[PDB]
Amino acid sequence: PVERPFSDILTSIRYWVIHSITVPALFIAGWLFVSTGLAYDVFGTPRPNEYFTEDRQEAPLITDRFNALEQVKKLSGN
Amino acid sequence: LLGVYCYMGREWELSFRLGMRPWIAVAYSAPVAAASAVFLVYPIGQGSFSDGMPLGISGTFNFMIVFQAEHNILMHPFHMLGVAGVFGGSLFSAMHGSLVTSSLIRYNIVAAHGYFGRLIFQYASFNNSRSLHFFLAAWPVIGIWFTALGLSTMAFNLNGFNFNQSVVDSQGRVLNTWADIINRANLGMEVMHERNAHN
Amino acid sequence: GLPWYRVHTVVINDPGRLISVHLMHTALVSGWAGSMALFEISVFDPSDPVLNPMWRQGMFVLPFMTRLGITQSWGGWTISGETATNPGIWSYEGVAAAHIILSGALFLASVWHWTYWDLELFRDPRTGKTALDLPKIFGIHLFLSGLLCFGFGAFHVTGVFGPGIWVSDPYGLTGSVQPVAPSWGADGFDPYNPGGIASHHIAAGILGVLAGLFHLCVRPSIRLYFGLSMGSIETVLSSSIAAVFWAAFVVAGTMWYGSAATPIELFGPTRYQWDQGFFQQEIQKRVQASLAEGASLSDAWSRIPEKLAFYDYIGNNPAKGGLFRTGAMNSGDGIAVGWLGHASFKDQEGRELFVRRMPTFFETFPVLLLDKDGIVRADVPFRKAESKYSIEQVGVSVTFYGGELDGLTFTDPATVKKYARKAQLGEIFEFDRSTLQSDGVFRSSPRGWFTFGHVCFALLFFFGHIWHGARTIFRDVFAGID
Amino acid sequence: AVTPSLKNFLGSLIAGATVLGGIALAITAVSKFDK
Amino acid sequence: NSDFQEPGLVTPLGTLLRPLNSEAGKVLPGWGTTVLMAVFILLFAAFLLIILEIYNSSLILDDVSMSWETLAK
Amino acid sequence: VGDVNAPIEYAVGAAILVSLVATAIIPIVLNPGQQAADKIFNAK
Amino acid sequence: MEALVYTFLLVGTLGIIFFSIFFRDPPRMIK
Amino acid sequence: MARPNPNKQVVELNRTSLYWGLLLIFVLAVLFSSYIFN
Amino acid sequence: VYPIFTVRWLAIHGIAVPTIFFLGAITAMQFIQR
Amino acid sequence: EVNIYGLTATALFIIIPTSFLLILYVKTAST
Amino acid sequence: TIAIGTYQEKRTWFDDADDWLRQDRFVFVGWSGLLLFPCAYFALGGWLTGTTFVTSWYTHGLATSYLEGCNFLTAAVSTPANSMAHSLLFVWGPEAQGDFTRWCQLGGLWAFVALHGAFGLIGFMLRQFEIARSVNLRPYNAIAFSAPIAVFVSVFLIYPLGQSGWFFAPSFGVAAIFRFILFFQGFHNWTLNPFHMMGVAGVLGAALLCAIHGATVENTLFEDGDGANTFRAFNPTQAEETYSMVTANRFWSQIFGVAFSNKRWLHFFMLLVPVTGLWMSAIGVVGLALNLRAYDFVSQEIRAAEDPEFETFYTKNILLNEGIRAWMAAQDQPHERLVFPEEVLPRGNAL
Ligand code: CLA
Ligand code: CLA
Ligand code: CLA
Ligand code: CLA
Ligand SMILES: CC(C)=CCC/C(C)=C/CC/C(C)=C/CC/C(C)=C/CC/C(C)=C/CC/C(C)=C/CC/C(C)=C/CC/C(C)=C/CC/C(C)=C/CC1=CC(=O)C(C)=C(C)C1=O
Ligand SMILES: CCCCCCCCCCCCCCCC(=O)OC[C@H](COP(=O)(O)OC[C@@H](O)CO)OC(=O)CCCCCCCCCCCCCCC
Ligand SMILES: CC1=C(/C=C/C(C)=C/C=C/C(C)=C/C=C/C=C(C)/C=C/C=C(C)/C=C/C2=C(C)CCCC2(C)C)C(C)(C)CCC1
Ligand SMILES: CC1=C(/C=C/C(C)=C/C=C/C(C)=C/C=C/C=C(C)/C=C/C=C(C)/C=C/C2=C(C)CCCC2(C)C)C(C)(C)CCC1
Ligand SMILES: CC1=C(C)C(=O)C(CC[C@](C)(O)CCC[C@H](C)CCC[C@H](C)CCCC(C)C)=C(C)C1=O
Ligand SMILES: [Fe+2]
Repeated sequence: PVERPFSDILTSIRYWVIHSITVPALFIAGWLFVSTGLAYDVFGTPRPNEYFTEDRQEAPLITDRFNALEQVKKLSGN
Repeated sequence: LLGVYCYMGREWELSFRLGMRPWIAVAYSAPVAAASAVFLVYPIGQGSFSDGMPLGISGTFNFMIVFQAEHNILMHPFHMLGVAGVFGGSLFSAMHGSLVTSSLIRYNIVAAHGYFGRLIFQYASFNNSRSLHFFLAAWPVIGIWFTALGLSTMAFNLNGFNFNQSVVDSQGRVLNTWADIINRANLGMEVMHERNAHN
Repeated sequence: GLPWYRVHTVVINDPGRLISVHLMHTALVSGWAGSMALFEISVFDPSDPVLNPMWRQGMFVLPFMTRLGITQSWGGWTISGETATNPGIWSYEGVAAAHIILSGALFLASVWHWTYWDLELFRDPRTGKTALDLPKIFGIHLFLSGLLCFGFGAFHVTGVFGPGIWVSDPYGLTGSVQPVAPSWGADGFDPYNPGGIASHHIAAGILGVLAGLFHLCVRPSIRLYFGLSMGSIETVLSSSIAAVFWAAFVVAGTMWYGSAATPIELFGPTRYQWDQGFFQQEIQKRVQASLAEGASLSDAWSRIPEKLAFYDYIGNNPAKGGLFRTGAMNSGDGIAVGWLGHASFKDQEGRELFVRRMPTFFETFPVLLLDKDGIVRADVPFRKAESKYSIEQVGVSVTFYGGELDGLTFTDPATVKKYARKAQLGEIFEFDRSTLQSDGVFRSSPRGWFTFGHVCFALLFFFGHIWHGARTIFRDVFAGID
Repeated sequence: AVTPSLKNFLGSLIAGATVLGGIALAITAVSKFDK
Repeated sequence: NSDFQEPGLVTPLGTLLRPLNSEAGKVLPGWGTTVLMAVFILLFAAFLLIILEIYNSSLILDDVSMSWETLAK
Repeated sequence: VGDVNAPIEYAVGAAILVSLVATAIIPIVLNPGQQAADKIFNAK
Repeated sequence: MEALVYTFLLVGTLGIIFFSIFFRDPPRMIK
Repeated sequence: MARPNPNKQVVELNRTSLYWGLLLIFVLAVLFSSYIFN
Repeated sequence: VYPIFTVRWLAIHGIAVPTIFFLGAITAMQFIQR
Repeated sequence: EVNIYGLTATALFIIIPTSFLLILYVKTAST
Repeated sequence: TIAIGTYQEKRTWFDDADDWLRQDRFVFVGWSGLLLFPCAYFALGGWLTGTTFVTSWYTHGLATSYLEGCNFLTAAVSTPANSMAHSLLFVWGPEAQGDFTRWCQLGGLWAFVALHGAFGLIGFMLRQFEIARSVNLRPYNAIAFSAPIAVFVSVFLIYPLGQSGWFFAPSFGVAAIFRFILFFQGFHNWTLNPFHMMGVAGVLGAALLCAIHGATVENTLFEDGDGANTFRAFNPTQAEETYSMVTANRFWSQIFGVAFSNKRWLHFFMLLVPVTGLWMSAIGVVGLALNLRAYDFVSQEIRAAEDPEFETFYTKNILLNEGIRAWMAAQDQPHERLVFPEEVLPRGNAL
């Protein structure tokens, strides 16, 4: 009930035992997230070779509000 | 220019004649350095006094626009530091005034410190009344020194940053970034400024 | 020794002086309304209601009077261009005189209440000190406001006893004051449907009454009484400031974006109609239908009314203007006098060309004659610049259909260039520029001025709300007491 | 008729109610645990 | 001061309206009726959201058209 | 196309260096603040 | 006419500045 | 004409306030005159 | 001193975990041939 | 005489606040 | 009669909640915390996620992300396309229809960040009020923060609401803000508007006051320490002030001409300057939102058009604005589909 000082945890053994095996897991998770290609699929960012579609050779344009979903699906080539 | 330099000297002279400490001239050096840069060092680097700042308002605006056209000042780190210094000075002035006025009751630093420590965390940062005022005096002065040095360096024409065509996909095509739009604006500005065909 | 900005706080305790002060302010505002009505009526010119409506002459308060039923005038004219025979008591001049008389009576009442400040009505039986029962007073005032709202909704707007309100067709071509039957379905919530107004002024009205009754029969809880400092008279000030803040944004938004309570035929068109090609698209559809039905191009283009062509002109866009470009719109680009007609540009090859209309943002925009495929085919050099495609070279020619210049054609490059630069702004018009000495810079319609002023006031009132609420919550600290 | 947009709006209302209820339950439970 | 500096002026309208300005400071015990206020506030917020989305084209209803064209009913 | 050239060996090598440098300096920066907050607290 | 107005406004500003500099009330509150 | 109001103070304006007000009004006029005249 | 899962724990972890994840992501992005 | 309305606006803005402040100063200085 | 004081009734759930929320811990949650922490956290998270992964290829035709190869200065969270005029861009709204990938592609992340950030500012102001009430101090920090919140509200919500759509609001980034500044310099002549002039004066005066006050206080300290450094010759529990007001007053009354003689007035002036400057700037941008711009100086334009041989810096500024507009609108506004031939582009060679 006193919010133990940071020094106490700094010298603890369980703290280090947990963190030294946990943090590397997060780092590798991020590395695999952006390496396996999941980021492009998840966030819709096109790959370097997908910017210009075969039938389109210029920046896209939405030019539509209530059908923006189909417009974006067509422009992206998916 | 001579008058402002001798004003700088007179500040120290009077400070010494009264028993005060002599470090107000150091603070005043920032605006003096900036004025000296803009009015004397830029023309020397460029080679003519026509490149100085006209003594007016629209003249100052044209001055700024011509820099943004020629040297891309906005992306120079020193101008960023100057903007940061000015904004931080305004912030600190406003907030110091607010806390001091609130504390003064018909305690000056030990009362408002409790408020500040729990408002935005950051306990025991400026608990000494002297360190706080020194920080106030130091931030904007350093910012202005850096921006003046940046203008002086631009006088000898290195440049601001340049990220034009920094992103390219496969096959060699170029994808535009915001820097490219800034560069288009600068290109139009520069083309408009130059007369070239002069009769 | 009160400073200059704490002077009026001397009235913060005695209610009688507060009553007198509020009466004085009410009298001032009523007098302003009357004086502006008289001035605007003195400056108004009712000759031409097509090419010289109210919104071209910088009128501000006249449309508000016209929006609720006031049409005729004592001079014999009407806002619709006809002639009045029986103006009656209720006309523009009558309304102005009534407002002035009200201002004077309120001033006399104000001075009376200022003289007699100590009345028994302002002292409670217990503790013998001045006090106001704020919850019960609020109940009474809310009851009255709700009753008035119901009356207005069910007697004036609906037309069962009153004249009604202004209703017009979508394109602002034929409008007038009519009764408005209520609409209860989901179609009663879109602000472009007039019915949704009347229903509201009924429904909410009833609720108002009910609310007031409650507020007159149930005392507030102790915890709420002390939490909101309901015994003080500055909390109510903060609440009222916040309410007017909110209302200012509501009204400004509805004026800018257009609604059924701000017809385009009284305040002028909005910028979003120019941006989306509303009137242009309507005219094109009508002309195409006329051609399909079978008729000559001149006949098809000679049937559209002049008002519809007037609405499609960028000079009427409220967006384009200046903060310091003072005066009415009629003093910016001259008073309109006629419609030349639709200008069609055709090059030597034979394909028709169209001029790229100027967007709202651009203060100055180059003229670009481009055909139906969207590819530029002619244009004018910036200023004495090298030319590859030019009006002189491509040799485009302009023909006029309908309007005054019906059936004429031009080939001189100077005239073609002039008419292209004129058409880039929209429908070509004729402007008399020698009466008002118009400079040549566009001005904003009443819509923009209203929105700007009320938004600025709303922000300042937000600051006022913050300040007064802070000074109410921190009463003891501010006063330097326990 | 119930258009899909209206269904999505009612779903959003339900989600907001759920979030507010969750926050209220969290504060209540923690306060009861500590007092 | 005595009774806040002696009694004030008395007028027929003042006597008539005195009852409406007598019980100043009276309150109910506990929280009274705050829960009803909370429920009504929530309902009003829902109504405001509905109208805001209707006028912003984020909630398209079958009957409403949301354009100037509705003036030609 | 858009794959990562470097292998996972460097991934783990850098993970070890950038994971045990941030989990041991996050309490050292906050220690002054937590030590002074208690002094400020329970006093006024 | 505009030039005279501008000159008058500038002269007035300078005059107020001078009067504030030289005819200020003494600062005896704290000194 | 009924009874003197106990709540009646008098406004006070020291010289520094007057100088500040004059400076403010003159500076605003200097800034805005050109725009007003166009 | 004994109890855990306090406000401070949640506050620090919430900004700590995503920071490490994004640092790993950016470090991986660095080694892309484009 | 160009922009008579502008000249009147400038004169009023320069006179009314100035007169108000000066009257206030003379009134208070009597204390 | 039955009188009553304060808190003389049975305890309730509200009492327990209030007791827990207003404790003394490393982080002060308070009632305003419930609104501040989630909103601010989500705003920051959204900004970082947008700047790291999401792109603006389908809205502006740009590439702005670390995954696409952008620096800290060029990455940003771009605004939604102009077709989405003023839609709030909910994930469940008619535009996205519940698809997260398409929601990110269309640009609803900007609206997410903006709305949650505005509510975070409101929560922060309420937090300041709560702290001030708890520790019994007058709330001046509330107004000092009311200035920047007003500026943010104006720029990021009222300006787009008057224009075509969200497309013209600032994009959260550095190069985006530079583009915004140049865009106003080109189209509105924002530098000539008096309100920005007043704001500039206010900000520069605030910096000047900060610097001068710091220098004067640090150069007039009393001798209350043997050590060469004056920082350790002080404790928070001091009785008197650490600097001589009389000496500084005389110094600045002999150098400049006018000097302060009241601490409260001095610090209140410090508070007053920047707030007024930023408020005036906010009013100026509010005016600009309706295209009510100070651009004309009609007399100068008429005189210049009458005869070419009359040039002032104002005319040169007008020409520079024309150049900016003509040369930047080509790619700044893709939805307009503008193609200016090189013949028509303004250039100084043709004057
Ligand atoms: C919000 C309320 C409002 C609105 C929207 C309008 C709108 C309008 N009025 Mg009305 N008017 C109003 C209130 C309002 N007025 C009031 C309260 C009065 C009583 C004085 C008048 C008296 C009045 C007259 C007598 C006339 C108008 C006219 C006009 C039209 C011309 C544009 C204009 O106002 O000038 C442009 C506005 C400005 C130049 C003001 C700029 C605003 C800045 C922010 C003020 C800055 C002040 C600054 C701090 C100090 C500067 C000092 C400097 C002068 C030295 C327009 C339709 C004219 C018209 O067309 O009638 C046919 C006209 O002749 N009005
Ligand atoms: C319903 C509206 C309302 C009401 C009844 C009050 C009433 C009051 N206010 Mg509040 N206030 C309001 C709105 C309101 N205010 C708003 C919107 C703001 C934000 C700008 C403020 C900001 C404010 C501050 C900062 C302070 C007050 C103070 C006061 C008190 C003294 C009046 C004063 O300033 O001295 C009289 C003022 C003058 C004689 C100066 C008038 C000169 C003005 C600035 C220019 C001319 C105005 C023009 C002729 C008319 C404009 C009309 C426009 C509103 C449409 C009084 C109880 C003061 C107080 O006692 O609190 C401690 C105080 O310090 N108010
Ligand atoms: C206090 C914290 C807080 C606040 C103020 C907001 C505020 C906001 N969020 Mg955020 N959000 C939060 C927490 C918060 N959120 C959390 C914790 C999450 C994670 C789960 C999210 C996830 C999130 C997403 C993913 C999105 C938002 C969005 C929004 C905006 C739309 C609000 C809306 O319509 O939602 C719903 C609001 C309500 C329903 C209001 C409550 C009214 C209740 C339900 C009344 C109920 C009474 C009664 C039963 C109704 C009767 C009618 C009918 C049922 C018969 C708004 C700015 C959206 C946005 O604008 O992004 C662009 C968006 O896309 N938020
Ligand atoms: C001497 C040069 C100069 C100076 C000093 C100024 C001064 C100013 N200009 Mg600029 N301007 C100039 C020249 C200059 N101008 C020129 C030549 C141009 C070209 C036309 C412009 C174009 C321009 C534009 C387009 C705008 C300005 C604006 C402003 C004002 C900025 C107000 C502010 O701080 O808002 C910035 C502060 C905020 C928005 C508050 C947000 C704070 C949030 C809550 C913090 C978020 C938390 C964060 C994540 C924490 C991280 C902290 C970390 C960074 C350490 C200020 C008065 C702006 C303005 O005020 O307009 C109203 C504006 O929009 N100016
Ligand atoms: C022909 C001619 C004449 C040519 C002139 C042409 C021309 C261009 C004219 C000028 C036009 C002109 C006036 C333009 C400016 C117009 C303009 C933009 C006005 C802005 C006005 C406005 C309302 C802005 C809002 C913001 C605002 C209020 C800003 C205030 C700015 C301001 C006054 C800043 C303070 C400046 C200043 C020097 C302060 C120093 C204070 C000082 C002496 C402190 C010293 C000090 C420190 C201590 O620590 C202690 C302890 C003591 C004791 C002490 O003393
Ligand atoms: C109860 C929610 C629990 C948390 C859910 C997960 C949250 C994280 C979401 C990440 C994005 C993933 C996509 C979700 C989006 C999604 O997949 O929605 C989909 C869902 C249903 O749409 P459908 O896919 O059925 O629509 C398909 C077609 O029929 C559309 O025409 O939409 C809703 O009903 C609303 C859901 C709100 C979900 C957000 C919860 C927060 C609501 C706002 C709270 C405001 C509080 C204000 C307090 C004052
Ligand atoms: C007593 C009486 C009478 C008469 C009366 C009268 C005739 C009155 C009048 C009155 C009037 C005739 C009034 C007026 C008023 C006015 C006003 C009150 C105004 C105001 C204004 C303002 C306030 C403004 C403001 C502004 C401006 C300027 C613009 C914008 C900005 C601002 C907002 C600042 C008789 C014998 C018959 C009978 C018995 C009773
Ligand atoms: C998804 C999403 C969400 C949420 C989110 C979040 C919540 C996020 C967060 C996020 C985060 C939380 C992030 C973070 C990040 C971080 C970072 C990214 C960092 C970085 C750093 C750096 C980069 C550094 C650098 C440096 C230093 C400082 C040291 C040394 C030096 C140098 C300079 C190198 C939701 C569902 C609601 C909705 C939708 C969207
Ligand atoms: C003594 C004691 C303390 C001091 C304590 O912190 C806790 C943990 C409660 C909680 C998990 O923090 C509950 C947090 C939930 C919170 C109510 C959600 C809404 C408010 C914020 C979103 C919380 C995060 C704020 C943080 C980011 C500063 C318990 C159980 C204890 O017994
Ligand atoms: Fe200080």
